[PDB]
Amino acid sequence: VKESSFVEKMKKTGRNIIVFYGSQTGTAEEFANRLSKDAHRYGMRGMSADPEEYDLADLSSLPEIDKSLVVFCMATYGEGDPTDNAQDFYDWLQETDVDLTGVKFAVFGLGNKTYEHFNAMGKYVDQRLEQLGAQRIFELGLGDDDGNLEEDFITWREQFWPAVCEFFGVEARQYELVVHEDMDVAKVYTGEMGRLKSYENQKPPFDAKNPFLAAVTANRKLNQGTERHLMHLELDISDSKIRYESGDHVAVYPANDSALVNQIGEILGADLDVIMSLNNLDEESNKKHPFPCPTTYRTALTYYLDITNPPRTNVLYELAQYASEPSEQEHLHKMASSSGEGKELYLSWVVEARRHILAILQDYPSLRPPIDHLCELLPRLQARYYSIASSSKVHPNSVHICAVAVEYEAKSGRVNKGVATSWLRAKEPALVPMFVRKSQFRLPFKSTTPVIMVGPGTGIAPFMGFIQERAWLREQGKEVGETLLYYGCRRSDEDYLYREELARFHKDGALTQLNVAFSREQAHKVYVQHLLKRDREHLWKLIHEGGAHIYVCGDARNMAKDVQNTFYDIVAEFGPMEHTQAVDYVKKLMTKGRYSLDVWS
Ligand SMILES: Cc1cc2nc3c(=O)[nH]c(=O)nc-3n(C[C@H](O)[C@H](O)[C@H](O)COP(=O)(O)OP(=O)(O)OC[C@H]3O[C@@H](n4cnc5c(N)ncnc54)[C@H](O)[C@@H]3O)c2cc1C
Ligand SMILES: Cc1cc2nc3c(=O)[nH]c(=O)nc-3n(C[C@H](O)[C@H](O)[C@H](O)COP(=O)(O)O)c2cc1C
Repeated sequence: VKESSFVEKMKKTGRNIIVFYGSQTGTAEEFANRLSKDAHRYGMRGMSADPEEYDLADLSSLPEIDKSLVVFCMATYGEGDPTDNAQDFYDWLQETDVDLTGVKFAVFGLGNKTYEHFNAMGKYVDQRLEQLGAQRIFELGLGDDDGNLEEDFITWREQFWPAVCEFFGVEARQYELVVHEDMDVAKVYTGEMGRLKSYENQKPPFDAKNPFLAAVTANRKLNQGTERHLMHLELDISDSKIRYESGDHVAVYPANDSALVNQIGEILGADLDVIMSLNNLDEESNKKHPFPCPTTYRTALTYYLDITNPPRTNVLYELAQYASEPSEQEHLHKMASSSGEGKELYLSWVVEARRHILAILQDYPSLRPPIDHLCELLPRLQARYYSIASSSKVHPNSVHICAVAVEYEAKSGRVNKGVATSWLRAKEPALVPMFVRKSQFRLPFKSTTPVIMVGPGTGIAPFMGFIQERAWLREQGKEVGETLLYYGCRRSDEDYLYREELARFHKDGALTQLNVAFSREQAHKVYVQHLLKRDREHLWKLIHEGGAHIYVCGDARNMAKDVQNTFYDIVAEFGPMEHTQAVDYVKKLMTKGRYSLDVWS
């Protein structure tokens, strides 16, 4: 059920600039919001909208508004596909014939070079609209998350507005605090995501808005060493009605470290246990609150807000008014610079030093902002995803998670800890709000199809699922093909994940070949690519004659692309080909669903 034409919403609300956002983990939204807040005191007036709830065909009616401009802040996910919320826009856009002549636009893509289809989504919207007759007002920004998406945006945004002012010639808070002294507690959100008492009155089906509360059945340390901590949790989804398959992902809604929460209240001299509400007061908007209200400051900072990731430019700039010392006040105002020492200090003192909000406050004694303004500026705490480590056919009422607990010492001088991983780490077998989202990472249909799994480190997660299901089919008497696991870890006795289980699978015929590279047991580093190169001739027979499927799960920055280069080589060698010939052959494998990835950062 979608909303009424945004064109009418604009005409009725006196706005001319509308900014849609294709976002998954809320970054494109954070930008869309900042951009539509720029116009407000730059001559014009805009609004950020979710394309998933509007009919984008109404773009043709956009030019009915004088000086109209539409901006798209799109993120690309997977294999250059759109984000969930931008899916319907994508497909409409893809095969529509609506003449958008008169429509003015500007697009900002959010991507990451470590992936192949860099800003594939952004580039599409940009090229497409123009083909439909619309005119580009400003060049397509191509932000890169590998470097610094924040600085790419600050830069584009810096040239965008001046361009919008020339063409159009104009030449030129967001929330209210309502403390609720008198109010029943059963009307206060205690950190569910959907409706009130949803974590209590649990009703299927469960999803992003209505996450199920699975209780931790098991939580064991897979880690045999001590240097790191790798864990294995078994979540119970007994009567959730939830359906999952090997290769699917499971999101989890974490809770900020309470200790960090109480300190923010302390240093800021704020009472956290204050039932309150931040009403968006532009009375005519469907975005009434920044996060579920009414609720306390404590509940907000703990389940709804992001208090760990380094702050972005806009929040540092707004809090600058709260610095009593001019010296510090100016540093906050300068970190917003797209160049110069202000830009230098941001990347060093914040991004690189991994200074979260609390740190900034401790390292800048002047900063004593109001907690309500802080809760407005702070981005929302997102859910972390984990490749399911079990098979629905052997564990239908349980979702297994394999994860390495993040924790390191930052240049800020403080020990930072992973939000979800610390959380999950402490979950003594204790509910966990989760949901499940389908992927394309799947085993082949014909059990006879051989599979080559390359998963070093925690990238073995989805493979425990594939292996359980692969052995299960063998119990059914079905004819299973070769199942090869190319795993990798540091030292045999430090972090060999599922050593015992894998061994059991190998001898039971389930796991055809258990190939493990121990990168630190010798002087030279042995990696899974070396084992791949070692078995090149056989690998080629499977890939070339058996129609084998390859699955590379894990690190996206290095491992994934290194493994690709090896397959390019194996191909270029066993079927006489020049380099370039082999790369197209391999990419053609990805086209037919023969080479599947499940990488991250
Ligand atoms: C599709 C998908 C599947 C995933 N599957 C798995 C999985 O199976 N197993 C698994 O463990 N993870 C997996 N992840 C990663 C997982 O979602 C989380 O990123 C991870 O669990 C850490 O989250 P966190 O909340 O603990 O840490 P956060 O609080 O989010 O902190 C993480 C951030 O800290 C920074 N960082 C980390 N170490 C350092 C350092 N030493 N120096 C500087 N900066 C640093 C980086 O910004 C990193 O993203 C997956 C991600 C995706 C997209
Ligand atoms: C699983 C995953 C897949 C991604 N796939 C791509 C991709 O195909 N191409 C690209 O340019 N960026 C890709 N990215 C990067 C995101 O687009 C980038 O982080 C962006 O800032 C996300 O914005 P959001 O927070 O609005 O989703 C991917 C990120 C993840 C985690």
